[PDB]
Amino acid sequence: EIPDGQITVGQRIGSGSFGTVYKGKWHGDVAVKMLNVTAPTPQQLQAFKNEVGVLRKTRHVNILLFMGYSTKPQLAIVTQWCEGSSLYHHLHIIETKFEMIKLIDIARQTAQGMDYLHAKSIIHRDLKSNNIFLHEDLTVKIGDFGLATVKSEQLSGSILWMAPEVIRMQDKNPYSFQSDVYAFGIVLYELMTGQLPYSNINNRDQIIFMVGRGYLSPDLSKVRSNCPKAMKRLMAECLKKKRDERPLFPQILASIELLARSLP
Amino acid sequence: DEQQRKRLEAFLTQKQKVGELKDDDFEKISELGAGNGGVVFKVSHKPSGLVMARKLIHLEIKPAIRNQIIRELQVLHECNSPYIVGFYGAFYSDGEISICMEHMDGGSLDQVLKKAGRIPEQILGKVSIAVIKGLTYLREKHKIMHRDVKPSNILVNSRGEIKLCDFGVSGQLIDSMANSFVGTRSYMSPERLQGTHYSVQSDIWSMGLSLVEMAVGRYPIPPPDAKELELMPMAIFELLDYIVNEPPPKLPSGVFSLEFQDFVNKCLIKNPAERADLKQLMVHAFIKRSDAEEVDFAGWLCSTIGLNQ
Ligand SMILES: Nc1ncnc2c1ncn2[C@@H]1O[C@H](COP(=O)(O)OP(=O)(O)CP(=O)(O)O)[C@@H](O)[C@H]1O
Ligand SMILES: Nc1ncnc2c1ncn2[C@@H]1O[C@H](COP(=O)(O)OP(=O)(O)CP(=O)(O)O)[C@@H](O)[C@H]1O
Ligand SMILES: [Mg+2]
Ligand SMILES: [Mg+2]
Repeated sequence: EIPDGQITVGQRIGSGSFGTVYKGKWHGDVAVKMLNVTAPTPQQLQAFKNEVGVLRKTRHVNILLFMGYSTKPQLAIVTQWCEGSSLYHHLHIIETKFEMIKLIDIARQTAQGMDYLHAKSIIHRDLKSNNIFLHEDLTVKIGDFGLATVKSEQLSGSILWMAPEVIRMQDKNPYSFQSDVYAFGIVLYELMTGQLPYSNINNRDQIIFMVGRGYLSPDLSKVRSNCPKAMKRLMAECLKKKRDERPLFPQILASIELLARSLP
Repeated sequence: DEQQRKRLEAFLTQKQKVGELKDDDFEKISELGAGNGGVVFKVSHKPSGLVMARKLIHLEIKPAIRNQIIRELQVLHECNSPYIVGFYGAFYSDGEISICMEHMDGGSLDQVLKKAGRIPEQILGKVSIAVIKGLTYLREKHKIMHRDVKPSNILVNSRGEIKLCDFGVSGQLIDSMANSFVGTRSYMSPERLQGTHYSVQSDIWSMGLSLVEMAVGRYPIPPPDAKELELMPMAIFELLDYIVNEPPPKLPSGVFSLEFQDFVNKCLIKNPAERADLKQLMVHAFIKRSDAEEVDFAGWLCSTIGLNQ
């Protein structure tokens, strides 16, 4: 489970909400990520060991496999490189124009991966379009899932995909299956508007406070005109402020597939 | 004043000799610190020989929007003032936006505050004057707000100078920064948090909240317990709900001037309309009390870090 200096490290790629990733060499094309958390209390390290254990086993075609963790150079995690661009890059940097069937498809495969993860009782906890890659522009690979111990509670990264209860940080643990379902709804918002939520608000603390207290939610009028009605209803169901009202991925997958059948 | 005209001009001349900024022309000297999204380095510009500070922002954004940001930062070339950090240039290269500004060997008041424990009211007087004068210059002559007033945004140097930096000249930059990089605390007015735009009122609140903190050496939301006030956390949603729902911070009873307590109180009232304005603060009694005073701010700063000047 724990490698020891065997690994090679390469070009700096960039840094996210809980680590810095570089292209590496644990074998052909691995992707290694030095975690922000670096002084692990032994109580924290134990939970990390067991979480990596649960993560080693996860194999699914819409999921990027997690290979191991190295502590000795620096506490790092190691995962497969992904030649494709992330979904955030396609939508929001290069503005890839897709047609509705492929957007629905991307939604479907994401839902397949999330349903596999919830089937194995893994809360993603960091679902963003930043963490969905389009492999060779065809398959979907979800990454950066699990690892609850490394993310410590303070928020970090982008607020945009966090549910109200995640933003409040008032429950024992606010992250649940339905938190993932909320994040996934923001990703559906992304797919169906080509746009991030709250494009009209440039005050980050305003967004945090107002979606925290249920005063602000995505503007669903900005969904594009060829968006199926069923898809828009599903989006709205995923984004309910109260977590108990959101659906679980088994019925989300059902919904999306039965939707995708009845297309032109 | 005589001396602002002198020093400002000198900056403009050795800015005239800088020319066009290119990445290969900078050598890294040392690290000045990092924020939520930016990193700052003390660098040497070889063709001119100047030493400056280079902020580097790494954003994942449409190239159209990045070129918009660069165009809008170009406005900094005309925001020249003794209360505004000197600006040399801004450009894009190797995935990074670079903002080149004059180096301030005092650093920010955020760090100074860590090194001094508390900052005396005497010194906060001169600081308040510098910030009010800067916000005023921004508003009167460029119709632009700061939008991010806080001690990490107030820079000082060993020549006694106090200057503002990181003010909102590029809205695209703000809205980019908004889509990532959560922080852990906030200096955001209660009117802005609820989506109200009452202009320059937002920056006055922020300054007030700054003052309290540097006066006591603690970010004042929430107020300290009676046992922790003796010595003279919250996730960010709780902080914001506290700023919105509960009454504003306050200075301690006797340890501070009555005029200073009144100044911060008028800065911190939660109604943006009855809160003090720039022209009112400018003539507040603590402000005149402090402008009459003759302090050795350069020497005080140096004593708080290093050698006297
Ligand atoms: N297995 C992987 N393969 C290729 N690139 C990866 C990768 N994992 C991360 N990256 C890329 O490295 C850069 C930073 O990684 P990181 O995941 O930390 O940022 P991020 O935008 O995904 C926010 P988060 O930390 O919440 O996942 C990103 O550009 C990301 O797309
Ligand atoms: N012209 C300048 N001269 C000297 N030091 C500077 C400087 N500009 C910035 N710095 C230093 O870099 C540090 C970090 O700068 P930056 O503005 O990116 O983050 P910040 O400290 O303002 C917190 P945030 O990112 O939340 O706004 C500042 O505290 C300051 O000490
Ligand atoms: Mg990621
Ligand atoms: Mg700053």
